[PDB]
Amino acid sequence: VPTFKLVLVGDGGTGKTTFVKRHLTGEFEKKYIATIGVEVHPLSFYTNFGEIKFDVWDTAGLEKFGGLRDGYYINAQCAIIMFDVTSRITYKNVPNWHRDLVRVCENIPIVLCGNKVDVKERKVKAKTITFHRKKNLQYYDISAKSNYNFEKPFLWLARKLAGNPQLEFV
Amino acid sequence: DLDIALLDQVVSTFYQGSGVQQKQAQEILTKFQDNPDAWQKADQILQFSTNPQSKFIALSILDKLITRKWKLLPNDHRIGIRNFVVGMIISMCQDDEVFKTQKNLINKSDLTLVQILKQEWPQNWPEFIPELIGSSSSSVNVCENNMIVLKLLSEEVFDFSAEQMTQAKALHLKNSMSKEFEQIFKLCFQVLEQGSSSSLIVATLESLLRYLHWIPYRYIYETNILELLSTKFMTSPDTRAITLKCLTEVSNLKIPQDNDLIKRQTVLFFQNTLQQIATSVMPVTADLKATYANANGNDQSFLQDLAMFLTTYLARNRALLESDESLRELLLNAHQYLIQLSKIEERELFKTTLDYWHNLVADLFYEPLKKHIYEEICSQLRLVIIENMVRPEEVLVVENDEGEIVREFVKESDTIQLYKSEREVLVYLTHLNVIDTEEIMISKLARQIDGSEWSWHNINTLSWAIGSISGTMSEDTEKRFVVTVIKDLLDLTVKKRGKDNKAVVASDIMYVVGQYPRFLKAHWNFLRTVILKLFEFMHETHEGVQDMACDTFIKIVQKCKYHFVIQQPRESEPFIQTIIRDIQKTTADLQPQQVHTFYKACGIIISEERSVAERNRLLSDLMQLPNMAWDTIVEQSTANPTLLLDSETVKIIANIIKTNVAVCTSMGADFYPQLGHIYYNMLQLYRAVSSMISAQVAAEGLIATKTPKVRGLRTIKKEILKLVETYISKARNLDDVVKVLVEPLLNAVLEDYMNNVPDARDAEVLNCMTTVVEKVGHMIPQGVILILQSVFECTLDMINKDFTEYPEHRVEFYKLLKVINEKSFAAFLELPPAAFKLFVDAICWAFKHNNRDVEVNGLQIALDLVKNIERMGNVPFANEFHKNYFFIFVSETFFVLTDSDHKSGFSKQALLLMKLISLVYDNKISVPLYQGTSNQVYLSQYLANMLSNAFPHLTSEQIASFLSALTKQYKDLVVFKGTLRDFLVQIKEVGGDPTDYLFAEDK
Amino acid sequence: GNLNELALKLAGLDINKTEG
Ligand SMILES: Nc1nc2c(ncn2[C@@H]2O[C@H](COP(=O)(O)OP(=O)(O)OP(=O)(O)O)[C@@H](O)[C@H]2O)c(=O)[nH]1
Ligand SMILES: [Mg+2]
Repeated sequence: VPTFKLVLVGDGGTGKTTFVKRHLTGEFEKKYIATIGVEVHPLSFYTNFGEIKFDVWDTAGLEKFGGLRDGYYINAQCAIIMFDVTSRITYKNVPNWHRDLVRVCENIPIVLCGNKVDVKERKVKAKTITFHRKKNLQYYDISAKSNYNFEKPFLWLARKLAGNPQLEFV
Repeated sequence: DLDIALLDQVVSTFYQGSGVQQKQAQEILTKFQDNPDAWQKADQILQFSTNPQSKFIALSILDKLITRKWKLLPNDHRIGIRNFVVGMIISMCQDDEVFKTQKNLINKSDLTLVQILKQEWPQNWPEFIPELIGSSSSSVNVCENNMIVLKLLSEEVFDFSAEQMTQAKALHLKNSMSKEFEQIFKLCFQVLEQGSSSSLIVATLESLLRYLHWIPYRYIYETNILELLSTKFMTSPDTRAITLKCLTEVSNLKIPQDNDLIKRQTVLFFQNTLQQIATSVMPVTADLKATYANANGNDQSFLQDLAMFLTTYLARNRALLESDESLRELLLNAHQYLIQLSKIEERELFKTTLDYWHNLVADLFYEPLKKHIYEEICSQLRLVIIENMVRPEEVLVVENDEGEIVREFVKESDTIQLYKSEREVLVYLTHLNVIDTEEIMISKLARQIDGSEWSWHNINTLSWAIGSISGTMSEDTEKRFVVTVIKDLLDLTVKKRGKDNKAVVASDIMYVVGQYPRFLKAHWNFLRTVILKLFEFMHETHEGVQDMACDTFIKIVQKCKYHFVIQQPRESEPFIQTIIRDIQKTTADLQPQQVHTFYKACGIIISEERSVAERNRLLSDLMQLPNMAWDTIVEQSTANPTLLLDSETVKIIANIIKTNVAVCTSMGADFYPQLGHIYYNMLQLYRAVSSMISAQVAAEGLIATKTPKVRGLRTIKKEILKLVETYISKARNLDDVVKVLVEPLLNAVLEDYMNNVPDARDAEVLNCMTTVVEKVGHMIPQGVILILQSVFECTLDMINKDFTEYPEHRVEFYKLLKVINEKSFAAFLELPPAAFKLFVDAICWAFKHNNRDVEVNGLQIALDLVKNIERMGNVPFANEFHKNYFFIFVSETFFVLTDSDHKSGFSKQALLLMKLISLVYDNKISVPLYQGTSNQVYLSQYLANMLSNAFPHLTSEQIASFLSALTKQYKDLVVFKGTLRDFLVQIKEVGGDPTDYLFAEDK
Repeated sequence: GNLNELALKLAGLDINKTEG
């Protein structure tokens, strides 16, 4: 059963670590504890065609903690780019994250995720979110806190990497 | 420390190992590449390592040097590093295995070259382009790699230079590329027309894609390149997608508008392209939905890119193709491919076509003489939209901090926004042909009934489509259409076997009727039957039905409330009386949350009652059950708080308060009398629960906060705060809020907040006080002072030890400070000087947060505070303030501006800094700021010294020239920000050009 | 006009019948 390196990138505070931690333990962390460099987390999903394994490389979004930066991306087989719909700057930086990513990994499946859609004053309005179109990224609204589209980014990636459109999590 | 072999091993442990050892290698590597001397290890790594990953890291290290310290370096080393990087790129190209299999490494090396070009070119490297062009004849690998280099140079100069370079530097590099582009184009065009190697051609077209972002249109329209893109590179498979991306950007060029030749060219490339797609790729008849599900080769991306090309070209150029009848078939075939693309199951691709269809159907609606050309397209489009309607309403199910499960509707989501777009298109299409629309939806429904297309998804989807076109058909056609639909669904329900299936169809009947309030309001008898049917469903235990019933009840009354408060012809009473009377029976099987929704629905209706005596009466009747429970339990339980150790009593009390909250939410101002009825005992209850919670948390610590007991109590506490907050936020009679509500409220919550232990203090107390200050702060100057005294220092102490603890309190604290500063600044004037210093301290502390929700308010407070002080004249508090704090704010603002990670505050940081400078340069500060030298010179001196101390690598010339610009630009926000951005670039490197700060005037 | 037929039919809506 193969393992797929997944890199998780995007601005500080957007929800990368807390998204992954909820996927691993079921719990949702309220505090923001900035990641330093990267943390690798194995993350398995069980499917109707067997187990799929991701090594999730959860990278730091804060410049002062960026560490190796694009050196984390070497060998990545897929990626998620995360931003925060309550913060316009985080969507403004998505092209910079994507640029640095694809310069390292030319042809990998990437999902773009607008997080925090549970929050009432949404700033990055849905009509505004079009960057993924010309780059052939998948897009989802998610909420790590409220469990909205919580598995979809991994589901889409799993399908892409297994080459199996019928694959389902169980 | 680490020689080459050991570095190789660390890298291979980091990338290929795992667990603890992988993490230990990470730390070694991260430290290594942050070492300021690391770059001498690097050439050595590059010369000797056997590990492409080691070489990547060595290049990152060299990038740090190039980007930050290149001008510290002797001209010798510069030419050496440049010669080294160029030769290394050539070796990697001339080595086949490396060229095949190490593309990320070559791409990284190419980017490193570009970083050098940014520093050196063209002024110290004028032969770079002719050299590059020349070396492209030397090898097909080198030529290809040269295209990557030019592509990255274009990106770094045009697409990504804003904010990474000074404005002056970026202009120089763009002018430099512009001047030499004629030769780059020559090379590029020559390769496109001759080259065989698909990989070379693909690289060439990737660079062309980037050039199209900025090149003058004449390279496109006055050469033969359009012909090649639209014929030659559409025929060969490997170039199709990238060629469509290029042609998408050709379609967006800045071109002349009153030019026949250019128009013909624009038609011709689209003609060529669509013909080539039909000849070589797939005919308009192909099932793209199945092709896309297959996913062969890169087909999904190609089809995505084709949707983009078609919609881009047509949104701009459709009238051009409509303007000549010889183009009709091209026009229609293009639209027919779009119809096929719109059927693909891929939401983002669908939205891309939908944006175009919206443009089209609006245009047919507003110019209906064109409509005949697109009749068939529109007909197929109704079907596509109907079959892809998404759900218009979505609910989140979450567990709150007291462990309760809470349902909330999503607002403004992508799904919801797509529903709205779909609806708009389908509204237009319905008016464009109402008979066709009607037929499509009726026959769609017949195919649910005959079972041929039956499924939960299809009936739901069809229901959302039907429910989206209320108010389109004219009232009488709508009536007949809706009757027909509802009857068809009622038969469908009877015909289907099994409760699951019947529940689905029943829920869709309730959905459709909720969406047609004109139809509902026209016939009371029907409306009344709907409501009575929903009440029947509130006893149905099948999953989802009770929630559906409650949601539809409130949805319908939001729209039809009037019909419930009047006495209808043939009835003895207003229907609201009937509802209230059977409320216990109607709700007996609902969960509490559902019961609260029901009570909220009742309050909507009651607010519609125009006479006050009668409305109060209705309210009183509505509230009879929770008041009966309240009057028997609450006072008793509050005089012996040992009765609240019963978790069952706590539960009953929580639900009473939530019932009040629900009714208050819908009735707002009209809820006053019911709030008054429970107010004093509610506040005694608040105190008793807050005491118990604090008592136990003190004795047991943090984990007491997770106990079933403390959660139930905190629920009562938070709901009480919610009810008061909800009422005050909607109050109309502010006199009563101030004279009756506020003072008891403050006496109950403030001192208790202060005396509670930190882990028992609820952030909701701060939120509630924010609402009080927002609403009536102008009327209670003394209450606002109390608020400050009670919550200011004790909350500051919770949040000033670190940046991470008590996240809710951080956010609510600065929200409250902000509103107090806007609405009752006089409270800050009354503070003693030591507490005012704490306030300034608190504002600066917010600046330092990497937390957008705090930072924004901190910055906003500072701006507001400065304006408040500026609005006091030449007066001594003002002048004292400036002498004490002017420079604290100047340096604090500078400190976050120049920090790496406070970029979201940039706009307000700039504004604050402009305001501070104006205070001095507009001679608005009447006192000297220093312990007859002007404040202007004293400020410039303070700033030079601050900056040379924080950024010692800056030259005096750089500082003089920045400060001279800042102090001249401080009325012009846009120019002012440009100068600050230039400064933020220059502090990250050595040897910036001080003439960059003259960019605005040079213009 | 009116909706008397329709109201009577809707009042018959029953997810627990077995007329399948
Ligand atoms: N409202 C809301 N908050 C969320 C959601 N997901 C995460 N957060 C909060 O936002 C913050 C996100 O923190 P992290 O996940 O640590 O941030 P990160 O993206 O990993 O940041 P770096 O490690 O600094 O790159 C935390 O305070 C979370 O509790 C969400 O769906 N809704
Ligand atoms: Mg993180």
